[PDB]
Amino acid sequence: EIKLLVCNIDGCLTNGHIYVSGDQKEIISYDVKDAIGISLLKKSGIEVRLISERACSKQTLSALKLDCKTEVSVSDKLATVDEWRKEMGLCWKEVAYLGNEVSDEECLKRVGLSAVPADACSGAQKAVGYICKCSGGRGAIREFAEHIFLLIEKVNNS
Amino acid sequence: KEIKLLVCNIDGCLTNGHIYVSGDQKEIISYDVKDAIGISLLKKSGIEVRLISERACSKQTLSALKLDCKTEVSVSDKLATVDEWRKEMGLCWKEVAYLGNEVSDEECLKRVGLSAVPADACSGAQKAVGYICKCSGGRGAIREFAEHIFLLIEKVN
Amino acid sequence: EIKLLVCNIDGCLTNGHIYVSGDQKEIISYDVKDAIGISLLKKSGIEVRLISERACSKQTLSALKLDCKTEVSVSDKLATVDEWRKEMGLCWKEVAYLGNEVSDEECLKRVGLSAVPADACSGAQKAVGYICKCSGGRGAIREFAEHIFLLIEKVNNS
Amino acid sequence: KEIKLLVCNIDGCLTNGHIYVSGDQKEIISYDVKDAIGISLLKKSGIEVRLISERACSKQTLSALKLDCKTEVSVSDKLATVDEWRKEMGLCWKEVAYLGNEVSDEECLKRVGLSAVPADACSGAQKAVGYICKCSGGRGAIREFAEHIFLLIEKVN
Repeated sequence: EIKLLVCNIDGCLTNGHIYVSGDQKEIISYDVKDAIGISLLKKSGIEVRLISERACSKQTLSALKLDCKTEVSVSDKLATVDEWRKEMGLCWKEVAYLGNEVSDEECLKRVGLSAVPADACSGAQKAVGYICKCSGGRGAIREFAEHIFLLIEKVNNS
Repeated sequence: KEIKLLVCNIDGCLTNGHIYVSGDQKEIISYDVKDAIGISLLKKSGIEVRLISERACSKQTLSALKLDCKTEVSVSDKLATVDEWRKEMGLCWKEVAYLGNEVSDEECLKRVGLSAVPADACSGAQKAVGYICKCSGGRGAIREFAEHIFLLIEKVN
Repeated sequence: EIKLLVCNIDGCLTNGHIYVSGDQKEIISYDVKDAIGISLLKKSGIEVRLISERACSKQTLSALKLDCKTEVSVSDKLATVDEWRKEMGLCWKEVAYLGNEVSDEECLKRVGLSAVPADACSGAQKAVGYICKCSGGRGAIREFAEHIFLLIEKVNNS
Repeated sequence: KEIKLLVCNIDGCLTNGHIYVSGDQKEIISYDVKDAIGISLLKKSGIEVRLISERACSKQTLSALKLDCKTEVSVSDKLATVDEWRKEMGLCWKEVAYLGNEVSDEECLKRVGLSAVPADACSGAQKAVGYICKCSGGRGAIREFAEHIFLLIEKVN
C-alpha cells in the first residue's frame, strides 16, 4: 500500500522561489507535470496533502487549484503527519513523503516510502532511499508519483 | 525535404510549464521573447506554425502572446489532428516539424520529418526524437529548434 | 564621445522572460546592477533610451522608474534611433547601442559603439565588436556602461 | 575562531537583485526559502545575522521575509557600520562572516574572519573573498555559505 503522500510546499511542490510585495502578496508557482502527477495519485485512491513550516500567504494556497488539504506554519511535521495518519486510519508504511529540508527529516525516516528532489539539502538526502533526478517544482512530484505506481504494480501483480 | 509546418506543444514547450499563482489570481504563465521571435522568423520565411495541447488552454491568455498561430486545445489525439493539418496544407510528413515534450506528443514526434524536445522534456519524449534542445521549455527551445531548421534549409539548398 | 546609449528592452534590459495573465497584465524585471549602470551614464551626461519591436504592456514601462524616454512597437529600429540621433543633434559615432536580436543588426553595425549580451542571437553577436560576459537582464547594461566610461577616459586623458 | 555574526548585503545576495514590475506595481522582489531557512539555522545555532545595503530598502517589503534580522539601509560606509555591530556584540573581526557582492562590500569582505560572495557577484567582490558560492544571489548562496560555516565550526571543535 501507499494511501497518503505528504508533500512539503517550498522546495518540493515549488522550486522554493518566493516573489513578494510590500503589501505581503506572494507569487509562487507549480509545474503542470507535477499537478498532473497529483491528479493521477488522487484518481487512483491515494490522498495527497500539502505541508509547510512557513507562514504561507493565506490563499495563494487555494489559488493552486490542486484540491489538497493543507497545513502551513508547522513546527513539528512529524506530529501533524502522524495526526493525518491517525485520521485516515493509516499505517506508517502506507504513508509516503516527499521532503527537502532539515525539518522534513523526522518524517522522511519514519514513513513507508521517502523521497527528495535533486536539490534537497544534504540532510534530507541522507534520510531517504529515493533521490529524484528532478528538482523541486520541476517534476519531482511527478517523478515520485511514477515511482509509487511502480510499488502498487508490484503488489498488484504479486 | 523542406519544412513547411511546425507544431509546438503548449505547456512545457511554448510556456515554461509553470502556473504562477497569488490570490488576485487570474493565473500567470511565462514564455521567452526569443521563442516568440523564433515563431515570427519561421512565419516570415514561409513556415506555418501551429500550437497544440492535450489540455484546456485559455484562448485569451494565449492571445496575449501575440503569436497569430492557429491553435487547437483539449486535443484527445494529437497525431489525428496533425495529420488533418498536414493534409489541409497539402504536405508530406517529411515537410512537418514537431517540438514536443509530454508522452501525448510521442506519436507525432516519431512520424514527422523533423522532431525535437526541449532540454527538460519527459524521458519518453527525449527518446522519440533526433534533436534534444540545450534550452528548456518556455526558455529558448522553440528559438533553438527554429535556427536548427534554418540551418537545414540552407544545407539542402 | 558617446552621448546616447540605446538599449533594446527584451533581452538586454530584461532577461527576455515575460510573465503574462489572461487580462494581458505583464510582469518583467530588471536587475539593480543595470539600473545603477543607467543611473551612472545619465549622471555623466549620457542620455539612455529604451527601444522595442514588441507591443510592450502599456505602463509596465513607467513602473520601471528608470527615467528613460522609450519607444515600443518599433518595426524599423534604425529609423527611430536615427530619429533620436537627429533630435539630440548627434553623430553616429556618439551613438551607442546594446542589442540582442536580428532586428537590432541594422543599428548595431551603424552605431559608433556596439555590444550584445552573452546570450544574444548569433546574428547580433557577429554585428558587434563587444560581447558582454553578462547576459541580458543580468548585468550587461552595467558591463557595457563600464566599457563606455573607459572610452571617455581615453578621450579625457588623451 | 568561531563565527558569531553574519552580515549579508541585501540586493543580489539576499534577493536575486531583480525588481519585478507590472503597473499595479507595488514592486516585487524575489528570494529563496533555502536562504531564509539558512538564516533560521544560523540564528538557532547562536549566530546573529544582520542585513545591510548602501541603498534604500523597504522595511515593509523586508518584513515580508519574516527573517527577524537587525537591518541597516542607505548605509554610506559599510565597514563603519559592521565595525560598530562588531564592537556592540563584543566580537573580534575573526568572529565575523560577510556575504557580499557589490563594490561597497569589498572593505568588509577583506576585514572579516570569513568572507564570501554569490556566484553572480561583481568581479571586484569575487577577488576580495576566500569563497565564491556555486549558487547565485537570492537563489541559495546564503544557505550554501551557512552550511560552509557549520562545517568550519565542527572542523574546529
